[PDB]
Amino acid sequence: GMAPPSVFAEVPQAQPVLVFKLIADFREDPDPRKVNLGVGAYRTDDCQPWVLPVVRKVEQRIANNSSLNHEYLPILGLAEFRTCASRLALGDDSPALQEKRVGGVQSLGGTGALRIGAEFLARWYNGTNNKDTPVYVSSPTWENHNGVFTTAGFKDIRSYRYWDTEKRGLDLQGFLSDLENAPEFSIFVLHACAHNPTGTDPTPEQWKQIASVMKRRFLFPFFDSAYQGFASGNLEKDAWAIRYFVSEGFELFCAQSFSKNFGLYNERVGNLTVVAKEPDSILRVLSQMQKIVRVTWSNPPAQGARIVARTLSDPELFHEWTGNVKTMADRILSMRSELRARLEALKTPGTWNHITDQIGMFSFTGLNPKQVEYLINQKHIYLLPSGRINMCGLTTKNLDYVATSIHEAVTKIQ
Amino acid sequence: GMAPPSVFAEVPQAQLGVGAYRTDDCQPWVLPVVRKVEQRIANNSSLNHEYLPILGLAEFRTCASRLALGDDSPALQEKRVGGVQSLGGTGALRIGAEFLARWYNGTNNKDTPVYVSSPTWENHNGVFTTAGFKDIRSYRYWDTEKRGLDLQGFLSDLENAPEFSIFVLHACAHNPTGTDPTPEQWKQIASVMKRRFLFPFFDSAYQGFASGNLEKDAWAIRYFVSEGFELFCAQSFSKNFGLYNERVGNLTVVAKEPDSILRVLSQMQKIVRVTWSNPPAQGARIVARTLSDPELFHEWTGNVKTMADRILSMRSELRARLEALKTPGTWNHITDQIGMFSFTGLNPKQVEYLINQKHIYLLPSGRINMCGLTTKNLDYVATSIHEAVTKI
Repeated sequence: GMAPPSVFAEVPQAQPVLVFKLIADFREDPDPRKVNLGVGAYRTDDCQPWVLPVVRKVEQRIANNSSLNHEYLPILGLAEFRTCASRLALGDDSPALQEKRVGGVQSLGGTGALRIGAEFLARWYNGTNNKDTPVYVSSPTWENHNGVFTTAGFKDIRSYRYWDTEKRGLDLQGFLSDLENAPEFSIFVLHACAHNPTGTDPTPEQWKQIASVMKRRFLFPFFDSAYQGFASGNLEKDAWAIRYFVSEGFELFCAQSFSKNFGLYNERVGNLTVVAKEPDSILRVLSQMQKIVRVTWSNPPAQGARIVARTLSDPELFHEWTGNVKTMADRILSMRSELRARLEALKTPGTWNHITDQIGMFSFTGLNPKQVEYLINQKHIYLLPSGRINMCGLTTKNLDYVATSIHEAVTKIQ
Repeated sequence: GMAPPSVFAEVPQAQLGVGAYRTDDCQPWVLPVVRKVEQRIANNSSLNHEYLPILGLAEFRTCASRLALGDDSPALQEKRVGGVQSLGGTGALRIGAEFLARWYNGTNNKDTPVYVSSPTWENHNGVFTTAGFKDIRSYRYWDTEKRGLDLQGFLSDLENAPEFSIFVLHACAHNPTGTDPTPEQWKQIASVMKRRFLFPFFDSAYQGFASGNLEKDAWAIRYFVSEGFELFCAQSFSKNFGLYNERVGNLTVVAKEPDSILRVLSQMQKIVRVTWSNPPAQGARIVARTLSDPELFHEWTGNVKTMADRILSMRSELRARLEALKTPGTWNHITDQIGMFSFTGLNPKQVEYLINQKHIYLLPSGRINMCGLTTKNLDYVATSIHEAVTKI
C-alpha cells in the first residue's frame, strides 16, 4: 500500500560550505559599519565588481560583428586563444615555444585546466593508470585542489609545509624537507604567484632552491597560475617562476585562469599549458587530452576565450588591458600599504611586514580563530576562521575602522 | 645517454556528414531570436562577470526544466524538480553519471548496468565509462531489415535487465537512426521500466528542433513523469538554440519529494565544483531571456520550426525522388524518421560508391545529416543512391 521510498532516499545532505554562510551572515547584518573581507573576487574602492574597460570594449566589437557564428569550437578550443594564453605564461621568447614543444588546452577556468591535467596524469604519467603517485599540495592551499585531484582518481594526496604561523611567512626549511622526502616522480601543485590563501610567495632565490630539489628527485611541477599580472601588475615578474622552471629544463603543466586578470569569472576561461621535452610528444599528449575533454564538456565555450584572444593578439587592446590589470594590482598594493601603516601607527603587537610582503588579493593576517570570532561577532568584520582576508574588502572609507578593530582583537582577545 | 627521459615518452597517440544545422546555402544559421537577445545583453551595462552559483543561473535552470516538463507539470507544482546548469548536453550527462556512480543503487556502485541503444551517440559509452561504470550494455533498437525500431528486441532487453539498471533513452530524434518509439511504444517501454525499477536517464538534445514542436517532442519525458518515475533528463540547447559553442545544457532531476531534490543537488554541487567550478553565463543568459519573454519565446519557436521544416522538406523531397526513380526497397523510413540524422539503410560499402565515385560523403553506418541536402544537391545525391543501390 505504501509508496516506495525514493531511489534518492539514502543520498546524504552534503556538508555545509563555510564561506557561503559567511557571506549570507554578512548580508543579514544590519550594522552600517559591516565589512566583507571574505569576498573571493576583485572589488573597487566602492565595494563593487569591476568589468574591465578593455573587456567592455571587446564585447562591443564582438556584438557588432555579425560574421561570428556559434558552431562548435575544436575539442581543444579556439586556436588563437590557446596560443596567446600559452605565450602569456611562457613569454614570447620562451625556448619551449621556439622548439615547438608546447601544447595548450582551452579549459573551463583554471579549475577545468587543473581537472583535465589531473585526469591525464592519473592515466598516462608515472605508468599507465597509476593512481598511487603522490600529489603534494601546500599547507594550506586553495580549497578545491584536493577535490580536483581526488576526483581524478589520485589516492595519496599529501601536503608540504608552507605557511609558518610564528614567522607569518614561508617555512622554507619545512618545504625543502618535504621535497627531499617526496617519492621520485611525485606531483607538486605549485602556486605560480599570489599564493591562495596566504599571499606568501617564495622569492626568486627560494624558487631556485625548490626547483633544485624537484630537478634532482624528478618531481613533476603542476603550476596553478590564477593571478598572472593581477598579483603584482607586472606580467613578466608574475610568470618568473614558471619561466625559470622551463629554462631549467623541466617538463611541466601550468593551469592558467583568466577569471581574475580579465575579471571574466563567469565566462570560465582557462588554458592548460603543457611543456614537454620533445616536440613529438605534444601531439600524443594533446590526443589524449582530447579524449578526456570529449567526455567532460565535449568542447569549450567561445565568448570568454574570444575576448581574451582578441585582447592578447592586438597591441592596442593588449596595452589597454595591461593598464587595467595594473589598476587592480595597484589598488591591492595600496590597501596592503595602508593597512600595515595603520596597524603600526596603532602600535599593534606583533610584526606586520607580512601585510606588504604578501602578494595578491588574499592575505593570511595571522589572527587566530578566537580573534576572528571577535571581529565577526563584535565588530561586524567578516573573514575566514583561518584569518584569511581579501585586501579588496578594504576601502579608503573602512580602513580606520578595520585597523582599529584588528588592534582591539590583537590586544583584547585570547 | 641522453639526459632525463621525457615523462611523456610512452604516451600513445589516441586512435552529408555534418552534425549541425545548415541553411539551403550550406551555411551556419544564428537564430534571429539569438541575435536579438545578444544585442539586448550587449546593451545592458549592468550585467557583471561575477561567478554564477555552482549550480548555475537560477532563471535559466527554472526555464530549462519548465521547457522539458511543461509549465503545468505536477512535478514542478509539487517542488520535486531540480535543475543543474551544465556544459551542454554532454556536461549534463557527465554530472548525472558521476552522481549515479556515487549515490545510486548503493554507495559507489560501479556495477549497476548502464544500457545504451544499438546504435547510439558514441559519446554515451565514453561518458558513462569515465564516470566509472564497469558494465555498459546495449539494448536492441535499430532493425536493419525493416529500417525501423526493433520493439520486440528492445522490450526483451528491458525484461532481461537486472532491476535498477540505468537506461539511457533518447527523448526524441534518436541519434543516429532518426527512429523514435511512437507514444504507444513508449507506454510499453515505460511499463517494463516501472515494473523492473529501471532508471530512465533521458538525453534530450533535440527538443522542438526534432519535429518542429517543443511540446510534442517532450511528451515521452512528461509521460514518464506522469507515471510516477524518478528520472534524469540531460538537456542540450546546442541544436534548438543553435548555441553549440556556448555550451548550454541543463540536467533536470525529478524525485518523489522535495527533500530528495535538496540532498541530490547538494551532491551535484560537489561534483560540479571539481569539474568546472561553476558554469559560463553568456549562453544561459540568452536562453533564460528567450524562454522568460513570451514574445521572444514565440519568435524562438518559429525559428525552431523553420529549421525543422527545412529538414522535413529535405526528407519529403529525398523520398519522393527516390520513389520518382523507384529505387528498389522501401523508403518510408526517410519520412517516418525524425530529426536531423537519418539511417539511410545503405551497407558499409554501398556508401563508398557514394564516397569513392560520386563523392557524397557519409558515415560507414549510412548516417546522413539531412541539413547537408539542398535544393541544389537534390539533383544528384539521390541519383547517386539510386545507382548505389542498383549497382553494388
